[PDB]
Amino acid sequence: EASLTGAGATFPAPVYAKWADTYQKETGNKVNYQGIGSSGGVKQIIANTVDFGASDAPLSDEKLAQEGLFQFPTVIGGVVLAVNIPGLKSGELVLDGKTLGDIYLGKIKKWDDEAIAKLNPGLKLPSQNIAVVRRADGSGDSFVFTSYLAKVNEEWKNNVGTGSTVKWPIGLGGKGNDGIAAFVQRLPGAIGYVEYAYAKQNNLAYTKLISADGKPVSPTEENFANAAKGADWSKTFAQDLTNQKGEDAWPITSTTFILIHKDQKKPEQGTEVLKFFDWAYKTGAKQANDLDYASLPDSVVEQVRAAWKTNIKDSSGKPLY
Repeated sequence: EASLTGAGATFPAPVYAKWADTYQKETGNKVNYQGIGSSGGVKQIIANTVDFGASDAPLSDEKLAQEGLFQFPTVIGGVVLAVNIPGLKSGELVLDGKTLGDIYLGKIKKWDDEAIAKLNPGLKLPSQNIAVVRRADGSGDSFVFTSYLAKVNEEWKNNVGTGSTVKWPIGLGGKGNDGIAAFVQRLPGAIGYVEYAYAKQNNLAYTKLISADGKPVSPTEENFANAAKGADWSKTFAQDLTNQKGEDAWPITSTTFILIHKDQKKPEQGTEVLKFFDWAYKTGAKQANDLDYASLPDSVVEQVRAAWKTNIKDSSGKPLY
């Protein structure tokens, strides 16, 4: 009976809890998970009050090196644009990065706006006014979305930038992916970024987006993984998956991180933690896929394995994997 306990990000709480349940059936081992938020994830691990911490945004190599930690990504998420356009069927409209930053900056007011029209040829675009809905409460999705726009729009980067809360130029602010969709459903012409999972079993209509390499892409679990496929990875792990170059890569992808110390004062634990996550990197895939999370491509699973082999050592120099 290994008794593990973690704390952190709420994003993957449902899949970690799924993976956990299934790992006990099989091992009788138990991974408790405190869905407390990314901040407490890092605060608890550094405090050495839990076996592992979990956070959405990756810590810098400097700060990892200072607290004595290592990050490894487990699952991949995705943010889509929920739209309310009269007539338009889900996945029909294709957007741009510049064009999208322009909608969010207020430079674009009508859906039948030329700029959107040249991106959608056989489309009866309406003379409907665009309604922007950004996130009310400070959040990692806003952090992720502004990261996206900051790369693709020269203006947004220079006047509002990126973070969990920014100086939004326009648009209503809704609380949680709840607040956004709800308004979006409630208002014709509305547009609000939302997690792909929430959008999906709540039948939010979404858009395709133009990939960093041109080709328009639909958000699917496959295309979220492709973004990760496109990151260097080797010596960093703190990767941003937005506007990732490659083929069929959903331009707005995110992953979440697990934080464990390198020197294990209780190596009983470290070992037992690495195991749970290895079992998930194998058997746990489908459990995650069916909760709308993309799995981590194998090239990257392979790179964490090596990195484990050379980083988590017990109190006396012996590797734990």
